[PDB]
Amino acid sequence: IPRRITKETQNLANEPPPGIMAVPVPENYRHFNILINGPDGTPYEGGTYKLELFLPEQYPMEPPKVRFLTKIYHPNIDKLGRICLDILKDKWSPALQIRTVLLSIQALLSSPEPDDPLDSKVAEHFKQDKNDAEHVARQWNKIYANN
Repeated sequence: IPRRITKETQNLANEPPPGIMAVPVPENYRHFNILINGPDGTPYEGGTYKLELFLPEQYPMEPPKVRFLTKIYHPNIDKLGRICLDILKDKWSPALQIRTVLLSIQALLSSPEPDDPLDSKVAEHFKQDKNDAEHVARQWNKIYANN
């Protein structure tokens, strides 16, 4: 195991950020199961979101790959759980780390950016009527993120 991955793994296990848990899949040190609590003050409040994360072999030069497993109505997260976030793509750098990515995802849940995706119908709904799109997000939260 790369010493950096050991370090990151221990820090996340021992000092997780509030509302975030990240634990490796047994015998697969590069894969993690993540739980992020929906932030207070959002339609995701009360919900818990499952994500998975993989460290590819060219980490940390290349970013971790991360996706939602729980269904969610959010302008930056698509139907397949794919997260539109710049630090997971061209603003990644090896000076960032897994913890930074998880805090950013957690904050994305409070601060959606409805202009980033190229063609998201969900994003269009949030742009046209944010309070209305939040109804849908709040009912999905109740249905899908309450387990």
